Amino acid sequence: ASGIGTLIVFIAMVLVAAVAASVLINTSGFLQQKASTTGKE
Amino acid sequence: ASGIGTLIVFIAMVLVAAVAASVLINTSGFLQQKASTTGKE
Amino acid sequence: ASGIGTLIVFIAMVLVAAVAASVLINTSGFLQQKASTTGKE
Amino acid sequence: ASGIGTLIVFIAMVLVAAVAASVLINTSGFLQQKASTTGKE
Amino acid sequence: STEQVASGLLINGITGSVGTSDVKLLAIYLAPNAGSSAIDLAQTKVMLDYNGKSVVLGYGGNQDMSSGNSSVFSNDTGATATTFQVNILQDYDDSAVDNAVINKGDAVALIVDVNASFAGEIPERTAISGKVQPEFGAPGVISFTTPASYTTTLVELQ
Amino acid sequence: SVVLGYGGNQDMSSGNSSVFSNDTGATATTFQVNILQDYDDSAVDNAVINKGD
Repeated sequence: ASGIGTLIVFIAMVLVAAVAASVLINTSGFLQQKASTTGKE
Repeated sequence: ASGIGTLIVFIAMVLVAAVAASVLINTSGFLQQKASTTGKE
Repeated sequence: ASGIGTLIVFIAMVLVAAVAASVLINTSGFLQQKASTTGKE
Repeated sequence: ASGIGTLIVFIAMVLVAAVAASVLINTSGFLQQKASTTGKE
Repeated sequence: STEQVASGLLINGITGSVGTSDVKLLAIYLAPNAGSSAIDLAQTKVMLDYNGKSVVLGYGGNQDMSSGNSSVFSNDTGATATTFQVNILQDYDDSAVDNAVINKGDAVALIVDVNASFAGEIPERTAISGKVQPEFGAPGVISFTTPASYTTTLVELQ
Repeated sequence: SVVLGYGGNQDMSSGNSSVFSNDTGATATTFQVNILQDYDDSAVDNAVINKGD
């Protein structure tokens, strides 16, 4: 009856984890390709 | 249920750390091989 | 639930980075315009 | 999260390096063209 | 926030004109720093400080495409007294001919009139500061402490 | 105060003489370019100076 503890927390935190990770991965390429040109220009 | 604290932060910061390190390693060879020729020319 | 790891560190370090950079940029103009006049006077 | 160590220091020191170099390059032409005329006059 | 720390604005030479009794026109050369994205000259304002007068300027509705011609102090200098005027010296991909956008590598001069904006003159042995704040970048600082003698009709200042 | 620009006339005088006697009639708002030395002919067209011209 009350054994649905995975549907409350597990799937939601997996999706929020994927979102909060995909922010940090995709926010780095802009700054690395902006900082790489600056030194050799 | 809420013990997925590694998937949020750990893998993402390892990848961002590798990216931010690979910028600093690869940005130095150009300037060292440009500065080494300048003195002895 | 615990996927708010960006609000803790990311925005705060971006703002502290901008402050610590804006110190170093704005502290140089005074000394360059004081040192440039000294030689040719 | 804390892998933004390049935006703090790298770009700022590159710009301060360019400023502190452009002082030393541009401060020499005045004194060389003042010292070159003095001997042959 | 990366665009604010990246951009800039670099002053590289200031000249002035004379010829009646005292200096009354200033010409300022200008070039963007080599990390700036897009400096927009429609919203950049110049401050000057002299004789208890702090003066704020704005953009004026007159420009020129003098890329090839000569005599900088002899074309379209009659729309002054509260604004500055813009001349173009170099533009490859013609991105600054209309609507005032400087890309990476242009050269733009500014002309400001002094007699009709300060209501007077600018004598020798003075010291004036000022800033050329862009929209979001970092300003370039002005210092043109005047020489003790005026000799020719075109004197260098910085 | 006079600002100049590039003019559409040049020469490949690497071997000849009399600098003031060849193709000096396209002036009055621009400058003119002559080449005195170029090994790997990188400045003969489209005006690129490498290390040593």
